[PDB]
Amino acid sequence: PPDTVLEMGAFLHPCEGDIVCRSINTKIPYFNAPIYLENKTQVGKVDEILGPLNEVFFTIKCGDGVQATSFKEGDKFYIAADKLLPIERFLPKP
Amino acid sequence: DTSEWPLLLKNFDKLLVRSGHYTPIPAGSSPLKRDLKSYISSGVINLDKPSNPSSHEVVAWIKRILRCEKTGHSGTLDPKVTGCLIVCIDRATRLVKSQQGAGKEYVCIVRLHDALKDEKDLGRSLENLTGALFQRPPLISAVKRQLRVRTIYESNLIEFDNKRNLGVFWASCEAGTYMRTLCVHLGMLLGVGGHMQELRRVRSGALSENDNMVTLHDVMDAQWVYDNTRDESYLRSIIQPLETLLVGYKRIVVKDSAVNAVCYGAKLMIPGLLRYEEGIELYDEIVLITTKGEAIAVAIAQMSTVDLASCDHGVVASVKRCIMERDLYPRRWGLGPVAQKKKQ
Amino acid sequence: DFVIKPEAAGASTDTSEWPLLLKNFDKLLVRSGHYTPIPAGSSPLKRDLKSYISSGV
Amino acid sequence: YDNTRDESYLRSIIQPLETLLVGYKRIVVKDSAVNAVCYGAKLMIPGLLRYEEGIELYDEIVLITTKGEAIAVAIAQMSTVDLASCDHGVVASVKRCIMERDLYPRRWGLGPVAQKKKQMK
Amino acid sequence: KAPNPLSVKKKK
Amino acid sequence: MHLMYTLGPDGKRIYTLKKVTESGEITKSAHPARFSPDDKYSRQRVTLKKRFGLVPGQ
Amino acid sequence: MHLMYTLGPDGKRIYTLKKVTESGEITKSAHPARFSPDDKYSRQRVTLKKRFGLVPGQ
Amino acid sequence: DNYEARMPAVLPFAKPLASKKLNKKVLKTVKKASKAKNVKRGVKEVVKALRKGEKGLVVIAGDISPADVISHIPVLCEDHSVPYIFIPSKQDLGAAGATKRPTSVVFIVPGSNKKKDGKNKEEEYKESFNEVVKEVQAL
RNA sequence: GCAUGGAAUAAUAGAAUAGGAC
RNA sequence: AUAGUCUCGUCAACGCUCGAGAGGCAGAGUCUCAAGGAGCCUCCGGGGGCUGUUGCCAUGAUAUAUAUGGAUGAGACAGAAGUGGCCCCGUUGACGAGACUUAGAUUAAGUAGGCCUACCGCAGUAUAUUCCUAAACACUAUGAAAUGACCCUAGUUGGUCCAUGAUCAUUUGGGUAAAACCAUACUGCAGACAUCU
Repeated sequence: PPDTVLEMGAFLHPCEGDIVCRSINTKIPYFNAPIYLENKTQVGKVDEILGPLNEVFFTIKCGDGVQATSFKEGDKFYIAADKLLPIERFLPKP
Repeated sequence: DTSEWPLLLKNFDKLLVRSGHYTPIPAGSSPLKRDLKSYISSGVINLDKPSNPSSHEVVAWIKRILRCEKTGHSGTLDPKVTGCLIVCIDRATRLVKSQQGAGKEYVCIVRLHDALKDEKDLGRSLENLTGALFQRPPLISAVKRQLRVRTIYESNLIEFDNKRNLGVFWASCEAGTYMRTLCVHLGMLLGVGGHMQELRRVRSGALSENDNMVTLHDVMDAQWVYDNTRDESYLRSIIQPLETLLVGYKRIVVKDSAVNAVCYGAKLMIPGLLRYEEGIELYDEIVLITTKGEAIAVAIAQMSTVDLASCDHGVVASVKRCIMERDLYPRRWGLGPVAQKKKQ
Repeated sequence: DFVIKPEAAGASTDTSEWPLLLKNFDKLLVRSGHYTPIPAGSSPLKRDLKSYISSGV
Repeated sequence: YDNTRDESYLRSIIQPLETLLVGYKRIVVKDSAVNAVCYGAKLMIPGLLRYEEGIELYDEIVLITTKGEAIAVAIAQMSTVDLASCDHGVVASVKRCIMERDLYPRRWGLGPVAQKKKQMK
Repeated sequence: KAPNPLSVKKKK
Repeated sequence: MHLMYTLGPDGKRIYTLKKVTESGEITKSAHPARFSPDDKYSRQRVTLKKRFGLVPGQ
Repeated sequence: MHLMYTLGPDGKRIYTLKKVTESGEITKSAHPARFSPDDKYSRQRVTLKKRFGLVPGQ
Repeated sequence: DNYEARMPAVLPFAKPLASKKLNKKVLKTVKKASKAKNVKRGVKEVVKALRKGEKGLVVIAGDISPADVISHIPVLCEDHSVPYIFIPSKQDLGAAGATKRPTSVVFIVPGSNKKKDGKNKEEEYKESFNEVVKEVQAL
């Protein structure tokens, strides 16, 4: 279990059994990083990172026993703080 | 009438004149008036690549057809992609990545798994993903899958059909962008799911589909014509010079006595300079050409406009890549006036 | 053929269209033309964005 | 620029500082002397390339390079005819230095008279 | 996970 | 296949899904025919295009 | 407001009180819009100006 | 009808073009031969039959994009002394060929069916086929 | 992430047996 | 030593819009103000005009309040709260503090060593080789097509592919898996300020 969690994403679309989330946090998660709820309960792993720089979205691949239709709008998804990367890392070097 | 002059001699009167007088050396030829062996060995084919082969397979087929030394291409092509493909032949293979900064342009058909609630959602998402983007290459691509930032400069939704569930859009993008991940990301943001149905590249680098694009059938037919009838016109029609890949570069015209010296690796000096473009910047990638129009080399400028106009001596440019064959022009160095004064 | 001929028609230099602080450069009297340029610095309009903003108005 | 990474709009809205220096009289400095002038040295005859006509005694001038960028705002120490006439002298004194110090390499002390003085020292 | 013998060689 | 095209007044391509444009133009396929290296019909195509002058060399 | 202007033939401003000039051109407002540093609407303005090519440097 | 629609899409090398009575004769000819199962459909089948050496009439669709799909066929027909005619419609040629999909090229050879019913159908077919190929060679 | 595994040849990080030259 | 440049904190003098508040800007909450009402006339229940240079709200700002403005806004709570959200005049001279230099601006083909060597510039070669086999993609050969083939809790006409070759087999054989650049090792070419009238 993670020691601390941070507000990663907000529920947007349940499409194709995966959770689409607006990235509330300002840093980019690891690929296949575990996504938790605030009681530190693992809901799934990060599957895809997409969207422009101003509005980053990410798609969580749900774990087994979790269904995408069960969530509602405004839900929050949490990640351990070790699984983050700065946005300037992916930007081209000067 | 200089706007009708071909290849890198187009609009040559706009170049600032450093020294208007020289004596011609009867060596070399115009790129369109070369001998056929040197024409094929410096050729570039803008090709309509079909769907089912691979890019490497198509390049290998062209290599087999022309019986040339080597062929090469440059692009992160997905499989089953028709359209613009630049195949460089022999010497021109050193210029496969010369126009990487020009970007590319695709026309893509995206297939949506479910019908949208409203038609303008696809257009809103298409203008949403225009700009910098986070992309990971697909598993089909040979490169490693890492998250990169790639820029889609422009996009336009040409057509969209809900009943057919098919959307045609034109996208202008930076080199290294994948339309497959673009269609996937569109399918996630519409929330219905989607993927890439068809892909065609309508512009690659400097050349587009309008710039003398030929098929593989034309290449085989022209090779057969030259083999059986010894007629070069069709082979010269399908095959473009490498100077087509060097357009958009700032040009410096070199005296004929300095062409071989540059081919031997020397720096270009002020006495070798004849004409130059306006606004040449320091550390800028330029092309050294000659008066006949054939490109000597791709160089890096060591002077700006004021020093190109006013200075009497010094390094004008340094050769980054050499294109011209060595000893094509006769070596004429060591005969200069101040050089003879220094030798004496 | 299309060959740049000796003494052909070409554009001479015109410093009136040159950018800021280089305009009318021929009007300056010439002390010496014999010098060795150093490949350093940049044009004011061709700076990198950090140096362009840091030198901007 | 923050989100799209395009720089053309920032380059459109922002002008170079040399737009403020158009009305000044220009003196062109050799690239070897640029760093010395940035370090506070008085510009002399060997560093001079070009001088604008109409320069008077104790006049506001701008020292510029061949790339058109502004080194400093200076006070002229000889007129135009004195610039043409003499072979040794001081031509300017830096009032305000605009250029960064080590933008150009340090090429002072490399010359016939300079190395002769160094050797005799 | 190692360089090829023809990739790196001792100087003559 | 699905992608079709028509020639514009300028000469550049216009890409569409419909087989027939609303203006009455008949759209053509935007994908080239498949190619096989082991093909023995260069002479026929060269001759037939030569009788009509469609050969790019002529 | 009262200070109005029209763009001249050479590209310079001409000031007047009149809402419509003699030729019939509708005058513009010489005063710029209010600004706040907490303006959170840069994205919408950039998007709408990019739809029509009104961004400087485009 | 279908001619007025398909005429602007014809390729430049599509010679000779049949007129209306010849159009209807060729289409009824293809329909009768496909009922007699003497028809080969598609580019590959016609090319393979021409290399095999059977003799008959060739009917080529006139609106083929890209043209290369039918570019090699008329000269190959001339190499085997085999007459050919162009119809500017491919949908009509496919529909006459007893298939729903369009068919670019149709090759009709007598006596390609081992069935006796097909032989009787070809015997009834032969007069119209001879008249059509005579009108083709008249052009 | 770029065609997998085996056999032979070559090189290598080398270690050893039998020997010279110094 | 002397002198100059950059980044600063204090004093004195001189001018100006005369300079830290019960101040202003930006932002959040609540409330008020927009002829949205009323009465007359009309033209075809609706529409237009008038009373209406009116009414409502704010402002005495060097100020016509019979005035000037009103959402591309104003006022009260608020003389509050907050500022750890921002702003509150310039020039000259002197002093003090941390620094960087003390600069005469070189080079018409290089650098370092013992005539030679190595590095430097450019163009090449190799970055394991041969055989068998596994896998992917596509072609080709053979037999199968319009009552064509495939998919979906499945249809008043569903969707996709399809003679421009779909979907199954059968083995028929060959093809593709590059190119560019960096690094390493080796080979070769020259020491080039460009006459040519």
